[PDB]
Amino acid sequence: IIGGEFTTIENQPWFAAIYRRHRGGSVTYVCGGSLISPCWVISATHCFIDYPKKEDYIVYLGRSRLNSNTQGEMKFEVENLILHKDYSADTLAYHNDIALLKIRSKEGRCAQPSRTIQTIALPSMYNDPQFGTSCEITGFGKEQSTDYLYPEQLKMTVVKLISHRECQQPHYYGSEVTTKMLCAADPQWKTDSCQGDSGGPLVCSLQGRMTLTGIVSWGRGCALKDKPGVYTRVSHFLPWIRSHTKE
Amino acid sequence: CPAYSRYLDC
Repeated sequence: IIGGEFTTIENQPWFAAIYRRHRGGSVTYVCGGSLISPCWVISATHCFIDYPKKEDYIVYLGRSRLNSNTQGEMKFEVENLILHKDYSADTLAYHNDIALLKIRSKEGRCAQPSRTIQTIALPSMYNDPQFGTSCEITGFGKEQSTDYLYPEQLKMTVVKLISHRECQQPHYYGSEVTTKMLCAADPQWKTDSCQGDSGGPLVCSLQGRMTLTGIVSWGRGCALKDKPGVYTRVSHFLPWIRSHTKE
Repeated sequence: CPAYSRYLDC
Protein backbone atom coordinates (compact mmCIF):
# COMPACT_ATOMS: atom_id res chain seq x y z
CA ILE A 1 0.00 0.00 0.00
CA ILE A 2 1.22 3.44 -1.13
CA GLY A 3 -0.06 6.14 1.25
CA GLY A 4 -3.01 5.37 3.54
CA GLU A 5 -2.61 4.35 7.15
CA PHE A 6 -1.41 1.51 9.30
CA THR A 7 -4.30 -0.51 10.63
CA THR A 8 -5.00 -3.74 12.48
CA ILE A 9 -6.79 -6.93 11.58
CA GLU A 10 -9.85 -5.69 13.51
CA ASN A 11 -10.59 -3.08 10.87
CA GLN A 12 -10.26 -5.62 8.01
CA PRO A 13 -11.18 -8.90 9.71
CA TRP A 14 -11.66 -10.86 6.48
CA PHE A 15 -8.08 -10.31 5.28
CA ALA A 16 -6.09 -13.55 4.82
CA ALA A 17 -2.27 -13.55 4.73
CA ILE A 18 -0.92 -16.27 2.40
CA TYR A 19 2.57 -17.72 2.70
CA ARG A 20 4.72 -20.23 0.82
CA ARG A 21 6.96 -22.81 2.56
CA HIS A 22 10.30 -23.29 0.85
CA ARG A 23 12.35 -26.48 0.44
CA GLY A 24 15.14 -25.06 2.69
CA GLY A 25 12.56 -24.60 5.52
CA SER A 26 12.11 -20.86 4.90
CA VAL A 27 8.54 -19.46 4.71
CA THR A 28 7.76 -16.27 2.77
CA TYR A 29 4.74 -14.14 2.06
CA VAL A 30 3.00 -14.72 -1.21
CA CYS A 31 -0.21 -12.65 -1.44
CA GLY A 32 -3.35 -11.39 0.28
CA GLY A 33 -6.84 -12.94 0.17
CA SER A 34 -10.31 -12.61 1.64
CA LEU A 35 -12.38 -14.81 3.80
CA ILE A 36 -15.69 -15.26 2.01
CA SER A 37 -17.11 -18.16 4.08
CA PRO A 38 -15.65 -20.24 6.87
CA CYS A 39 -13.84 -22.76 4.70
CA TRP A 40 -13.04 -20.52 1.74
CA VAL A 41 -10.54 -17.77 0.94
CA ILE A 42 -10.60 -16.03 -2.41
CA SER A 43 -7.47 -14.48 -4.01
CA ALA A 44 -5.74 -14.12 -7.39
CA THR A 45 -4.62 -17.01 -9.65
CA HIS A 46 -1.37 -15.37 -10.63
CA CYS A 47 -0.18 -15.70 -7.05
CA PHE A 48 -0.02 -19.50 -7.30
CA ILE A 49 0.49 -20.26 -11.04
CA ASP A 50 4.33 -20.61 -10.85
CA TYR A 51 4.08 -23.09 -7.89
CA PRO A 52 0.69 -24.96 -8.14
CA LYS A 53 1.16 -27.32 -5.17
CA LYS A 54 -1.40 -26.77 -2.42
CA GLU A 55 1.04 -28.29 0.11
CA ASP A 56 3.43 -25.36 -0.16
CA TYR A 57 0.89 -22.89 1.27
CA ILE A 58 -0.19 -21.70 4.64
CA VAL A 59 -3.00 -19.22 5.18
CA TYR A 60 -3.32 -17.03 8.29
CA LEU A 61 -6.37 -15.16 9.43
CA GLY A 62 -6.55 -12.76 12.36
CA ARG A 63 -3.01 -11.58 11.48
CA SER A 64 -1.95 -7.88 11.69
CA ARG A 65 1.84 -8.37 11.20
CA LEU A 66 3.83 -9.91 8.36
CA ASN A 67 6.68 -11.75 10.07
CA SER A 68 5.57 -11.90 13.69
CA ASN A 69 2.54 -13.35 15.54
CA THR A 70 -0.64 -11.45 16.40
CA GLN A 71 -2.69 -12.63 19.32
CA GLY A 72 -5.83 -14.23 17.88
CA GLU A 73 -4.45 -15.39 14.50
CA MET A 74 -5.24 -18.85 13.22
CA LYS A 75 -3.06 -20.89 10.94
CA PHE A 76 -4.57 -23.02 8.09
CA GLU A 77 -3.49 -25.59 5.54
CA VAL A 78 -4.89 -25.55 2.03
CA GLU A 79 -7.26 -28.46 1.29
CA ASN A 80 -7.73 -27.36 -2.28
CA LEU A 81 -6.18 -24.76 -4.50
CA ILE A 82 -8.67 -23.94 -7.24
CA LEU A 83 -7.19 -21.80 -10.04
CA HIS A 84 -9.25 -20.36 -12.92
CA LYS A 85 -9.09 -22.55 -16.09
CA ASP A 86 -9.17 -19.43 -18.26
CA TYR A 87 -6.46 -17.52 -16.44
CA SER A 88 -3.89 -15.96 -18.77
CA ALA A 89 -1.15 -13.35 -18.56
CA ASP A 90 -0.36 -10.75 -21.26
CA THR A 91 2.74 -8.65 -21.68
CA LEU A 92 0.79 -6.19 -19.49
CA ALA A 93 -2.20 -7.59 -17.60
CA TYR A 94 -3.82 -10.72 -16.19
CA HIS A 95 -7.15 -12.20 -17.25
CA ASN A 96 -9.58 -14.18 -15.13
CA ASP A 97 -7.23 -13.46 -12.20
CA ILE A 98 -9.21 -15.22 -9.44
CA ALA A 99 -8.46 -18.24 -7.22
CA LEU A 100 -10.06 -20.18 -4.37
CA LEU A 101 -8.44 -21.82 -1.41
CA LYS A 102 -10.35 -24.17 0.75
CA ILE A 103 -8.84 -24.00 4.23
CA ARG A 104 -8.64 -26.42 7.17
CA SER A 105 -6.54 -26.38 10.30
CA LYS A 106 -4.43 -29.44 11.13
CA GLU A 107 -7.39 -30.14 13.45
CA GLY A 108 -9.79 -30.32 10.50
CA ARG A 109 -11.56 -27.11 11.61
CA CYS A 110 -12.57 -24.07 9.50
CA ALA A 111 -12.56 -20.41 10.54
CA GLN A 112 -14.13 -19.43 13.86
CA PRO A 113 -15.29 -15.77 13.77
CA SER A 114 -13.47 -13.65 16.34
CA ARG A 115 -12.82 -10.07 17.28
CA THR A 116 -10.21 -10.45 14.52
CA ILE A 117 -11.79 -12.88 12.01
CA GLN A 118 -14.99 -12.29 10.07
CA THR A 119 -16.20 -13.33 6.60
CA ILE A 120 -16.93 -10.69 3.94
CA ALA A 121 -20.08 -10.71 1.68
CA LEU A 122 -19.98 -11.35 -2.07
CA PRO A 123 -21.89 -8.92 -4.30
CA SER A 124 -25.07 -9.75 -6.24
CA MET A 125 -24.28 -10.91 -9.73
CA TYR A 126 -23.25 -8.14 -12.14
CA ASN A 127 -24.05 -5.73 -9.26
CA ASP A 128 -21.33 -3.02 -8.75
CA PRO A 129 -21.33 0.47 -7.23
CA GLN A 130 -21.09 3.50 -9.45
CA PHE A 131 -17.96 5.18 -10.62
CA GLY A 132 -16.70 7.65 -8.00
CA THR A 133 -17.60 5.41 -5.05
CA SER A 134 -14.97 5.33 -2.30
CA CYS A 135 -13.63 1.87 -1.52
CA GLU A 136 -11.01 0.32 0.74
CA ILE A 137 -7.98 -1.74 -0.06
CA THR A 138 -5.78 -3.59 2.48
CA GLY A 139 -2.41 -5.31 2.27
CA PHE A 140 1.16 -5.99 3.29
CA GLY A 141 2.45 -4.51 0.01
CA LYS A 142 5.28 -2.05 -0.56
CA GLU A 143 4.94 1.37 0.80
CA GLN A 144 6.81 2.87 -2.21
CA SER A 145 7.44 1.33 -5.60
CA THR A 146 11.17 1.56 -5.02
CA ASP A 147 11.28 -0.28 -1.64
CA TYR A 148 12.95 -3.64 -1.24
CA LEU A 149 11.29 -4.50 2.06
CA TYR A 150 7.63 -4.92 2.93
CA PRO A 151 6.07 -3.22 5.90
CA GLU A 152 5.62 -5.31 9.03
CA GLN A 153 2.30 -3.80 9.90
CA LEU A 154 -0.83 -4.24 7.81
CA LYS A 155 -2.05 -1.21 5.91
CA MET A 156 -5.15 0.12 4.26
CA THR A 157 -6.23 2.98 2.14
CA VAL A 158 -9.21 4.38 0.23
CA VAL A 159 -9.58 4.75 -3.54
CA LYS A 160 -12.35 5.72 -5.90
CA LEU A 161 -13.92 3.51 -8.58
CA ILE A 162 -13.25 4.62 -12.19
CA SER A 163 -15.62 4.09 -15.17
CA HIS A 164 -14.66 1.57 -17.85
CA ARG A 165 -15.01 4.50 -20.27
CA GLU A 166 -12.35 6.44 -18.39
CA CYS A 167 -10.24 3.38 -17.72
CA GLN A 168 -10.00 2.67 -21.45
CA GLN A 169 -8.72 6.11 -22.55
CA PRO A 170 -5.40 5.70 -24.42
CA HIS A 171 -3.24 7.56 -21.93
CA TYR A 172 -4.81 5.23 -19.31
CA TYR A 173 -4.81 1.49 -20.14
CA GLY A 174 -6.76 1.42 -23.47
CA SER A 175 -7.92 -2.04 -24.64
CA GLU A 176 -5.93 -3.86 -21.97
CA VAL A 177 -8.88 -3.23 -19.52
CA THR A 178 -11.89 -5.48 -20.07
CA THR A 179 -15.35 -5.62 -18.46
CA LYS A 180 -14.05 -8.47 -16.29
CA MET A 181 -11.92 -5.87 -14.50
CA LEU A 182 -12.53 -2.78 -12.37
CA CYS A 183 -10.22 0.26 -12.10
CA ALA A 184 -9.69 2.39 -8.96
CA ALA A 185 -7.38 5.17 -7.95
CA ASP A 186 -6.95 8.26 -5.92
CA PRO A 187 -8.23 11.44 -7.63
CA GLN A 188 -4.85 13.05 -6.83
CA TRP A 189 -2.93 9.81 -7.62
CA LYS A 190 -1.36 9.75 -4.11
CA THR A 191 -2.57 6.38 -2.86
CA ASP A 192 -2.78 2.90 -4.42
CA SER A 193 -1.99 -0.78 -4.01
CA CYS A 194 1.47 -2.03 -4.95
CA GLN A 195 3.63 -5.14 -5.26
CA GLY A 196 2.79 -7.62 -2.53
CA ASP A 197 -0.84 -6.38 -2.24
CA SER A 198 -2.05 -8.64 -5.04
CA GLY A 199 -4.84 -11.13 -4.21
CA GLY A 200 -6.06 -8.66 -1.54
CA PRO A 201 -9.63 -7.21 -1.15
CA LEU A 202 -11.16 -4.12 -2.73
CA VAL A 203 -14.12 -3.54 -0.34
CA CYS A 204 -17.03 -1.24 -1.09
CA SER A 205 -20.28 -0.51 0.65
CA LEU A 206 -22.94 -1.81 -1.73
CA GLN A 207 -26.57 -1.41 -0.64
CA GLY A 208 -25.64 -1.04 3.09
CA ARG A 209 -23.34 -4.04 3.21
CA MET A 210 -19.50 -4.09 3.24
CA THR A 211 -18.99 -6.03 -0.03
CA LEU A 212 -15.98 -7.67 -1.69
CA THR A 213 -16.05 -5.80 -5.02
CA GLY A 214 -12.64 -6.64 -6.42
CA ILE A 215 -9.35 -8.53 -6.04
CA VAL A 216 -6.02 -6.67 -6.45
CA SER A 217 -4.72 -7.85 -9.86
CA TRP A 218 -2.36 -5.39 -11.63
CA GLY A 219 -1.50 -1.81 -12.46
CA ARG A 220 1.49 -0.05 -14.07
CA GLY A 221 3.61 1.18 -11.16
CA CYS A 222 2.06 2.24 -7.83
CA ALA A 223 0.21 5.61 -7.45
CA LEU A 224 1.35 6.68 -10.91
CA LYS A 225 -0.52 9.46 -12.79
CA ASP A 226 -3.06 8.13 -15.30
CA LYS A 227 -2.27 4.59 -14.23
CA PRO A 228 -4.99 3.23 -11.93
CA GLY A 229 -4.97 -0.02 -9.86
CA VAL A 230 -6.83 -2.77 -11.72
CA TYR A 231 -8.86 -5.41 -9.92
CA THR A 232 -10.74 -8.61 -10.74
CA ARG A 233 -14.45 -7.72 -10.90
CA VAL A 234 -15.88 -10.15 -8.41
CA SER A 235 -19.54 -9.67 -9.36
CA HIS A 236 -18.73 -11.13 -12.74
CA PHE A 237 -17.50 -14.48 -11.23
CA LEU A 238 -20.25 -15.59 -8.92
CA PRO A 239 -21.17 -18.65 -10.97
CA TRP A 240 -17.50 -19.73 -11.09
CA ILE A 241 -17.47 -19.12 -7.33
CA ARG A 242 -20.72 -20.94 -6.60
CA SER A 243 -19.69 -23.95 -8.70
CA HIS A 244 -16.43 -24.44 -6.87
CA THR A 245 -17.71 -23.65 -3.35
CA LYS A 246 -21.27 -24.97 -3.21
CA GLU A 247 -19.23 -28.05 -2.50
CA CYS B 1 5.92 -11.87 -15.59
CA PRO B 2 3.39 -9.45 -17.15
CA ALA B 3 4.93 -5.95 -17.09
CA TYR B 4 2.21 -4.56 -14.79
CA SER B 5 1.98 -7.38 -12.18
CA ARG B 6 1.71 -6.40 -8.47
CA TYR B 7 2.72 -9.93 -7.47
CA LEU B 8 5.55 -10.08 -4.93
CA ASP B 9 7.60 -12.66 -6.96
CA CYS B 10 7.58 -10.42 -10.08
